[PDB]
Amino acid sequence: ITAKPAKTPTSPKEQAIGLSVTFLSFLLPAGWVLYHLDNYKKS
Amino acid sequence: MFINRWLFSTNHKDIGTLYLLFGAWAGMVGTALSLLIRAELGQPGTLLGDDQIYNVVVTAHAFVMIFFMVMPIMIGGFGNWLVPLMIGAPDMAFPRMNNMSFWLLPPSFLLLLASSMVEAGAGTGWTVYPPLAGNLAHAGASVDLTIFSLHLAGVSSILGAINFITTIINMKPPAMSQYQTPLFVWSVMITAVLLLLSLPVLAAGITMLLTDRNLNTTFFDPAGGGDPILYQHLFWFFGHPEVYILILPGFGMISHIVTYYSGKKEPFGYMGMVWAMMSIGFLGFIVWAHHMFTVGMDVDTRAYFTSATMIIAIPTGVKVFSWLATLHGGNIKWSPAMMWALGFIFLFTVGGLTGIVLANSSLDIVLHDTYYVVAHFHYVLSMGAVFAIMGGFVHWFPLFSGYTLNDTWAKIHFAIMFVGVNMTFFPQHFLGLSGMPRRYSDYPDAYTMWNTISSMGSFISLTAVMLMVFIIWEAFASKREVLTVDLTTTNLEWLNGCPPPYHTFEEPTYVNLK
Amino acid sequence: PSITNKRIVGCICEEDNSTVIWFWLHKGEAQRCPSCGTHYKLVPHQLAH
Amino acid sequence: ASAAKGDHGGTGARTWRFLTFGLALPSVALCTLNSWLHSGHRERPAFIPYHHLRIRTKPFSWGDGNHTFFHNPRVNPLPTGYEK
Amino acid sequence: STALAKPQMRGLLARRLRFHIVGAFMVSLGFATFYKFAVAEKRKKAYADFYRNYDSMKDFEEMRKAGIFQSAK
Amino acid sequence: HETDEEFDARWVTYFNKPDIDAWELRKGMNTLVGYDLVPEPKIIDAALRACRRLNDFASAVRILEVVKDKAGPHKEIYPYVIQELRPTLNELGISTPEELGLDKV
Amino acid sequence: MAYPMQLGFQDATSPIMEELLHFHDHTLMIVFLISSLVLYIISLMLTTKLTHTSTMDAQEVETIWTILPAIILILIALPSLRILYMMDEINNPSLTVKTMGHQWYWSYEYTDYEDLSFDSYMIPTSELKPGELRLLEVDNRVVLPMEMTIRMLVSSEDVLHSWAVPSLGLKTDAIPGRLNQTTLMSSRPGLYYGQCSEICGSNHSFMPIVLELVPLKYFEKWSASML
Amino acid sequence: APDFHDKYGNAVLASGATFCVAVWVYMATQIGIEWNPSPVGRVTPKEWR
Amino acid sequence: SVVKSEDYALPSYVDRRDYPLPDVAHVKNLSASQKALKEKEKASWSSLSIDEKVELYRLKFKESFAEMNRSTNEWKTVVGAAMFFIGFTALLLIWEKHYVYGPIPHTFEEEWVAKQTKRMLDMKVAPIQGFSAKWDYDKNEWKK
Amino acid sequence: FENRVAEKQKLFQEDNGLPVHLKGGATDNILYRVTMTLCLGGTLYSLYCLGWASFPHK
Amino acid sequence: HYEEGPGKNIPFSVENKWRLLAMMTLFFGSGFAAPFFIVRHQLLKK
Ligand SMILES: CCCCCCCCCCCCCCCCCC(=O)OCC(COC(=O)CCCCCCCCCCCCCCCCC)OC(=O)CCCCCCCCCCCCCCCCC
Ligand SMILES: CCCCCCCCCCCCCCCCCC(=O)OCC(COC(=O)CCCCCCCCCCCCCCCCC)OC(=O)CCCCCCCCCCCCCCCCC
Ligand code: HEA
Ligand code: HEA
Ligand SMILES: CCCCC/C=C\C/C=C\C/C=C\C/C=C\CCCC(=O)O[C@H](COC(=O)CCCCCCCCCCCCCCCCC)COP(=O)(O)OCCN
Ligand SMILES: CCCCC/C=C/C/C=C/CCCCCCCC(=O)O[C@H](COC(=O)CCCCCCCCCCCCCCC)COP(=O)(O)OCC[N+](C)(C)C
Ligand SMILES: CCCCCC/C=C/CCCCCCCCCC(=O)O[C@H](COC(=O)CCCCCCCCCCCCCCC)COP(=O)(O)OC[C@@H](O)CO
Ligand SMILES: CCCCCC/C=C\CCCCCCCCCC(=O)O[C@H](COC(=O)CCCCCCCCCCCCCCC)COP(=O)(O)OC[C@@H](O)CO
Ligand SMILES: CCCCCCCCCCO[C@@H]1O[C@H](CO)[C@@H](O[C@H]2O[C@H](CO)[C@@H](O)[C@H](O)[C@H]2O)[C@H](O)[C@H]1O
Ligand SMILES: CCCCCCCCCCO[C@@H]1O[C@H](CO)[C@@H](O[C@H]2O[C@H](CO)[C@@H](O)[C@H](O)[C@H]2O)[C@H](O)[C@H]1O
Ligand SMILES: C[C@H](CCC(=O)O)[C@H]1CC[C@H]2[C@@H]3[C@H](O)C[C@@H]4C[C@H](O)CC[C@]4(C)[C@H]3C[C@H](O)[C@]12C
Ligand SMILES: C[C@H](CCC(=O)O)[C@H]1CC[C@H]2[C@@H]3[C@H](O)C[C@@H]4C[C@H](O)CC[C@]4(C)[C@H]3C[C@H](O)[C@]12C
Ligand code: CUA
Ligand SMILES: [Cu+2]
Ligand SMILES: [Mg+2]
Ligand code: NA
Ligand SMILES: [Zn+2]
Repeated sequence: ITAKPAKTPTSPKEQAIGLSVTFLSFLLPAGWVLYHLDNYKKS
Repeated sequence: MFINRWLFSTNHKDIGTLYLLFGAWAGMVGTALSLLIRAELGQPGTLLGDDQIYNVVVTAHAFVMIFFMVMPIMIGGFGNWLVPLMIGAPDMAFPRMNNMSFWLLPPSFLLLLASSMVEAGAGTGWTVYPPLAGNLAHAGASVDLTIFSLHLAGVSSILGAINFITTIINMKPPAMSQYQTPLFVWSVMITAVLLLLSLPVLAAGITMLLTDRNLNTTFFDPAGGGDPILYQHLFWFFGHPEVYILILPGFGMISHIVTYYSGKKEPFGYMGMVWAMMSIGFLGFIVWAHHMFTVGMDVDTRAYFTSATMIIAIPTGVKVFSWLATLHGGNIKWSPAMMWALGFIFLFTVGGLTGIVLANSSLDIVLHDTYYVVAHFHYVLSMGAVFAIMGGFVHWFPLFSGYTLNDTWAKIHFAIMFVGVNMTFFPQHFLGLSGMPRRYSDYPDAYTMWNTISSMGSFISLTAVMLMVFIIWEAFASKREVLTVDLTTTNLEWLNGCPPPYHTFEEPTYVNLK
Repeated sequence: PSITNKRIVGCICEEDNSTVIWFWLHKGEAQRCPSCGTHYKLVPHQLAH
Repeated sequence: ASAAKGDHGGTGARTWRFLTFGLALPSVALCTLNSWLHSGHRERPAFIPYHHLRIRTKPFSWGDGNHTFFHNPRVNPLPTGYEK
Repeated sequence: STALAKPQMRGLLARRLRFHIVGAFMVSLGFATFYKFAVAEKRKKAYADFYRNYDSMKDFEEMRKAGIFQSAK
Repeated sequence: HETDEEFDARWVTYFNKPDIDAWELRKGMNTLVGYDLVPEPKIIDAALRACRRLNDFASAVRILEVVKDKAGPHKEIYPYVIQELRPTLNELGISTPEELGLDKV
Repeated sequence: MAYPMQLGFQDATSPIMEELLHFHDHTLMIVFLISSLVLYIISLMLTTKLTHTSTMDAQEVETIWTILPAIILILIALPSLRILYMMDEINNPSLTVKTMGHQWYWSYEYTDYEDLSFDSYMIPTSELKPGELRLLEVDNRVVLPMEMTIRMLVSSEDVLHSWAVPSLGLKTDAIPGRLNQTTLMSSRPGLYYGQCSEICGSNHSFMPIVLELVPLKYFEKWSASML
Repeated sequence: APDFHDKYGNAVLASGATFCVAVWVYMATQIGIEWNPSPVGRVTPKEWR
Repeated sequence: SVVKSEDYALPSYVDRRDYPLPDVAHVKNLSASQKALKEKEKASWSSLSIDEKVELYRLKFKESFAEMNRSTNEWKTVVGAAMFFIGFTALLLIWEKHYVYGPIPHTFEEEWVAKQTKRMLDMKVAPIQGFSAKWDYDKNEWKK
Repeated sequence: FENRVAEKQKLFQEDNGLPVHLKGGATDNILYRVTMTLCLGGTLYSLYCLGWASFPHK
Repeated sequence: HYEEGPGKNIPFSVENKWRLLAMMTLFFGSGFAAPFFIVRHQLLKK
């Protein structure tokens, strides 16, 4: 396929931010629940 | 304008988009449920609780992946986007009923989530067998919310099936015969026939379970003269066609992808591919009791279901060999979608072959209700249906969106997922042969090593899923607009540009008869 | 016939081919089907036809 | 209804030939195989001169009068039992 | 200089395919032979050798003396 | 179907048509390269001379490139074909991709 | 029982289970061959710059790859069904034992002669004796006579369960209102373990099966002592 | 002009591999995961009764 | 040179080694000197210079076969990044082991395993091939 | 009765931009608001009921 | 009519990539988090 160059280029720094935010949005809430499992069961 | 467009849609592309977003969100839910299963099993002992909370998670994992991820994505998403464009039709036959098939799914999902929040959840397995799923062993609302969730998903797909069959039979160009329509269109028509015939029977069975739970019937209760095994017959009369429903649109997309990235104008053996899908659809209705080889059936019945089940390998093998023959002599473009399809061909074959092992009812005595079954069906579902979905998604994302993905990231994503799924499921064969049961929250110590590896595999697949979300973000963030697409002369769905206008084929194609 | 200045043509090159060849036919000189060369010419009009 | 498949996009000779070679003759081939396996002569059962069987109210109009038309000595006893 | 000879120019893909399908078939036979020896026959022979002079009463007495049974001390 | 000689002859005849047009030249070469063969020099010869009657130097060079490409890993084929075409290349003034530097990546 | 890092089936304890091992070896060889052949052909299709993109005739080649798989299926089906029917063959047991599934334990009834019955529960991990196996030991084992044909009858007094012993090749669902039959014959004394094999609620993972195979005279005295 | 892969490929490959090996080896050996390998050739059986 | 979105219904240029003669020229608009060159192309090509022949080629086509077919270093990036993210996954597993999983059961203690092993040998677990077959009951050691 | 289909054909073909579900006039708007209000209000009530049923009540 | 073209045939805005990141983060993150919080909920009951 061919395509135009990006209209709004996403630099490596911007990609590192997007990827870090994406990963943290999955990992932090689950991590919080799993970290506290004992407090839930011991309750 | 926003509500008119997105809540009152009568447009096959936008509804297709709605289904793709719904199934992507469901895929996250089902992935999280899968990581909770593998966390529980990732070391010996008990992590969460006993088998009830564990098997609420298992039960939901399966219903989410099947009814809210695979089927909405393949049929509601790719079906709605691609089928009208591939036959030059201006929309679906029933464009407003189409929208109700979509909008029934968020309430169906809400009912399943509600089932897991009330009482102690439905910890039944996705098969919902009584008496465990009945009103004494699963008292309270959870199982009834599950039944109703299935009712709504069933109605959604039955009406969608009617829509797809009608559209595909009635709305091709007048010169185009059924044998001039692309294989993905065939694969949707055949899946829709299977949905039309099988889901009413599931609806009958789960309605009988509902009345046994609430109206004092006794269809499945020996005290009234009922039989738990009748429920299993009704469920699996649906449940085996259902797995061909889950894979056939995948087979259709695989045919298009392999053809396209081999630089071919057509798949090898088109009529054999049609024959194979029709044969699979038909044979898929006469095999259901291979899910019941340990329930006490007469030997001649077991002999029949053993033999009929294995027949399906013949048309399926024609498809595999025909994909290989499509690659043969190709100018191979090693795009990410091609990698997904090549991984499909091989891993689907492995899972089909272990299904043929299981078809042998004598061996199935020992393998039934063990992880060998789990290994068979995740090879065809996580490395088959899902690989076809990811292949189709990366291939047609520029058509749907007008923007390109970063191919290097998409290849990284494939590589991670390929390692993760094989690390998750390959060791499960050993656990099954050596006798680890299904639906267990913990296992004898001997089974630790392979369970540990399997759970580590599941975290690799989590990393791939997170990366997938980032990749979609990066594409919409960077806005590389598509210019030219190769091979439009044999891929009509691209010929209206990327994305195609809201209305396409307002003036239909011209095709003569000669 | 067309109510605009281009329309998609599908060309079934030989009887019972399952492969249809699709291309845009534009107003002007006749064009040939990429696969088999059959000629097509657009005859645009208003829908009073 | 109950089966599967799914054409009906326009009936014609090509579709019925497709059904002939792709479904009907394969069925016959499969049943021919199945029959070729479960063949082989079963053990014949002890003769018991039941009075509701081997009926003879009038001699048959061929042979010695006491043999049925497609008499098979191996499996069809006479009123007096199997032949030698 | 010498001219270059004319090489084969037609059917090169088909020739490659034929040659390797045949090599694949030969390897498939090579593997089936190795598997029957190293796996299938090995198993038959392990079971036949184990049971050839097996003394189930002796086996039971060893287990009994080791203390493994509820029903036999 | 037809023998190798009947195939080559059909293709030689096709490109030798005096008033062959540009559409037919492209349709011809793009069809030819789908077969499992490298085209015989006599076919390529006819196609180059078609390029000449069509005043299209560039397509003549491209045709030489696709001969090399169709040979795949059989590195002996393309220099043989060029060798056999040298009289035509010289008569028509066609430079090879190599002589033009177009074989550099 | 299974042992650490185990790859295949538990060692056969009955002649039927030995039959299954040989049939599985046969079938697995085919699975390996076909899956290898496909992987290899994939790689071969993908490793050449030579091309052939014109239309390819399919008729001749589809004979091959319908007829060869049909033959392979028949080579699987024949020994598969032989074992199936041999498992069904009449054998004349010399003892019948019933087991009833329950949430979450098994009871056993040996009522050919006296009214002998008892419950059989998992040993809690906190109560294992040194050397005993987590999640597999029971308090009351199913003692049985070795080298004899035993009829096992399986049912349930509540939800579905399933009574399994992998090293004897046994798995029979436990269905309330239904009396399912299987046949058991151990070639050896010893201890043979299985686990409930139909999801049955909160402690499905924790209701195992232990058979204890001993000589007939020991079984008789044990039976007397269990009245 | 050299692209991303020309400029950085060697380093991405070397660093990725070194990191992956190191972190999996540490996970597998240093944090108390119980792999439960076979006792065969490893464990000296000890009296239990 | 400049391909536009609103051109998707028009014949387009592609570089594909299996479609060597695309439907349009790479460059359709010609300068004065490029016009003169196309006129000269109507005369004997032997009178064209090498630079003129190259320019004619680059008007007709964008990349040569050698250019369009070139190999790249992309695999290094793909394989290295995949290994990076697989390594990252191991960080999640270290976290999980540290913060989520508690002690495993006491049956994996070394002494328990040693006693459990002897008892499995005493009951002759898998004595034909799998487990006890690998123990030498006469020499009281693992078979070598 | 008399055949008044022609009159209804005129009404529903009037070039007023209205979607068919409102093209009958003001009564369509009322029945639409009643339906949507019951659906949206009912759906909120059902979420409330889920919330209630999600916890025990002694 | 409706807007057509890239970024316009979808029910979510792609006009600002950081607002988009936040929206996608809430969207996929809410789906992935939901089972963990349902598990917590069931544990906090009994
Ligand atoms: C197939 C999906 C892709 C493969 C994914 C993982 C690949 C790596 C492994 C895998 C590498 C390929 C070899 C597969 C078998 C390896 C184990 C074995 O000895 O299996 C034995 C049997 C029964 O065993 C017995 O009664 C006898 C035991 C003999 C003990 C001797 C020691 C053997 C070595 C120890 C094994 C190490 C454990 C491996 C641990 C592996 C953990 C991931 O178990 C079974 O039935 C397992 C049933 C699996 C059925 C699916 C077949 C798909 C094959 C695809 C192959 C094409 C080329 C792959 C080419 C592969 C590249 C694509
Ligand atoms: C290839 C076999 C594939 C088998 C696949 C089976 C199914 C599995 C899924 C099918 C999966 C298929 C993946 C195949 C990769 C092909 C690479 C390639 O040529 O890509 C193209 C190149 C650029 O190439 C080109 O610009 C031109 C076109 C491409 C070359 C075509 C010509 C080939 C012919 C020449 C060969 C001569 C030999 C003759 C021989 C003939 C004898 C006569 O791109 C590059 O530089 C980078 C590409 C990177 C691919 C890495 C993904 C690996 C995923 C698997 C898990 C890894 C885990 C790692 C992390 C691990 C962590 C633990
Ligand atoms: C995509 C989903 C999918 C697909 C396509 C299949 C396909 C098949 N499955 Fe299924 N299966 C499931 C999803 C799927 N399955 C699920 C979810 C369950 C469990 C349900 C539950 O209990 O929860 C299950 C359970 C299941 C069982 C029950 C096992 C048990 O519970 O004890 C069995 C038994 O026969 C079975 C057999 C088969 C067979 C023979 C096929 C065949 O269609 C496969 C045919 C394919 C090939 C054979 C490969 C390609 C062929 C060649 C390369 C040709 C040459 C091959 C030969 C000559 C053999 N499957
Ligand atoms: C489609 C069906 C499907 C899929 C994809 C999966 C995926 C996975 N399953 Fe699946 N599983 C089932 C269907 C599926 N499962 C079924 C039916 C059961 C039986 C239930 C029962 O016993 O009742 C089951 C049971 C089951 C068990 C056995 C539980 C038990 O017996 O106790 C396990 C254990 O490891 C398991 C693990 C996993 C894992 C780690 C994945 C991972 O591979 C998942 C990784 C993530 C993905 C594959 C991404 C998901 C997709 C998206 C995010 C979509 C992207 C969207 C777009 C591109 C538009 N599953
Ligand atoms: C595909 C294979 C079969 C093909 C058909 C074969 C012949 C059938 C012909 C017509 C059937 C009509 C008469 C039915 C009479 C019985 C024949 C039944 C078919 C048959 O052939 O039956 C045979 C007996 O034939 C016998 O008596 C002797 C039969 C010969 C004498 C028949 C005389 C009677 C004719 C009466 C005709 C009445 C017609 C009325 C029409 C009126 C219309 C208004 C059975 O063989 P068997 O050895 O007993 O058992 C086999 C043991 N190994
Ligand atoms: C796990 C699955 C495997 C199970 C076992 C399966 C094994 C399959 C093995 C099959 C081998 C079949 C090989 C056929 C290759 C030979 C044909 C070919 O490749 O050649 C083509 C024949 O095409 C024609 O007409 C006839 C039609 C086209 C022929 C080419 C297409 C057939 C390709 C089959 C590819 C199979 C790929 C692997 C699949 C397993 C072209 O030939 P022609 O002379 O006409 O043109 C040549 C021009 N001349 C005349 C001037 C030279
Ligand atoms: C188009 C069709 C072509 C023909 C294909 C062949 C179909 C055959 C259907 C035959 C059904 C009737 C058979 C009755 C014979 C008695 C069987 C019986 O009575 O079996 C009972 C269940 O019966 C039962 O038919 C339950 C009966 C209903 C079963 C339905 C199964 C197939 C459903 C397909 C539906 C397709 C849709 C049709 C509508 C267009 C089970 O109990 P037993 O097995 O006794 O076990 C007791 C012993 O083990 C011990 O003492
Ligand atoms: C446990 C309790 C669960 C209850 C779940 C109930 C769920 C659903 C709520 C249903 C609300 C129904 C509202 C009316 C829907 C009418 C659909 C209709 O009539 O659809 C028609 C097409 O379907 C056709 O014909 C043929 C199809 C007509 C179908 C009519 C609707 C059936 C709804 C129930 C379906 C399942 C029935 C059981 C199957 C086992 C028209 O298609 P449109 O795209 O609209 O227009 C096309 C325009 O060209 C017409 O001018
Ligand atoms: C199966 C999918 C899950 C994959 C694994 C997730 C990987 C890691 C995610 C990190 O999650 C965070 O981890 C912290 C610990 O590292 C937790 O802080 C907790 O621990 C801290 C340190 O003890 C305290 O400061 C905090 O207050 C306390 O909430 C925090 O809540 C949780 O969000
Ligand atoms: C436009 C959107 C419409 C949204 C309307 C929301 C209506 C909310 C009304 C609240 O109704 C509650 O529900 C029950 C009935 O309405 C009552 O329970 C009672 O109701 C039953 C009356 O039939 C009895 O059987 C039971 O004893 C008892 O739980 C309860 O008191 C009442 O507060
Ligand atoms: C007759 C029909 C359609 C032919 C056409 O009109 O183009 C074709 C298409 C696929 C063919 C079938 C498939 O190729 C699979 C089988 C191939 C075997 O060689 C013959 C039977 C076999 C079952 C074929 C019979 C018949 O030739 C079929 C069914
Ligand atoms: C008034 C109407 C004439 C039709 C027309 O020209 O409007 C007549 C003709 C047919 C009549 C109907 C039919 O005769 C059938 C019914 C017969 C009953 O005795 C009266 C009601 C009944 C339902 C009739 C009602 C009404 O008088 C109808 C509807
Ligand atoms: Cu009892 Cu599971
Ligand atoms: Cu099935
Ligand atoms: Mg079961
Ligand atoms: Na656990
Ligand atoms: Zn044509």
